[PDB]
Amino acid sequence: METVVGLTAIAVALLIGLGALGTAIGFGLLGGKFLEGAARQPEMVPMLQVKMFIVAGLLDAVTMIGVGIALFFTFANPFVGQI
Amino acid sequence: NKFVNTMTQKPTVEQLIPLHHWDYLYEPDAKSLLDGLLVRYVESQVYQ
Repeated sequence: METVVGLTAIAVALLIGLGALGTAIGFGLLGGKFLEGAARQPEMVPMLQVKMFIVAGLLDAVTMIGVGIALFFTFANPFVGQI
Repeated sequence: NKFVNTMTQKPTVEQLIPLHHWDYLYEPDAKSLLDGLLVRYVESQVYQ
């Protein structure tokens, strides 16, 4: 089974790497619109910061699934058992 | 002259040119808006 092992390292690198890439760009877009509103209407900041956290839960949802699967493949590799 | 009452006209001199929680949604540039509004303001005071 020498081909399966090591090749799963590429699978975890893609799972965490593509997740990190999307989450870093996504928060740049969401965060830029938060500061744009905050600098023009500082009175709305307490409400808009709460609205930002609602989006943050949806934005990272699939990234956190990918990170969980990558850790699972790193410490309890399911492919090795399939020979 | 200013209308103090129906029996009194008062001669006057009034300066024309030398004169907080939200912000406006400016479609054109704010300079163009302020420059245009100040002209309408002085014309309106001369007409009054």
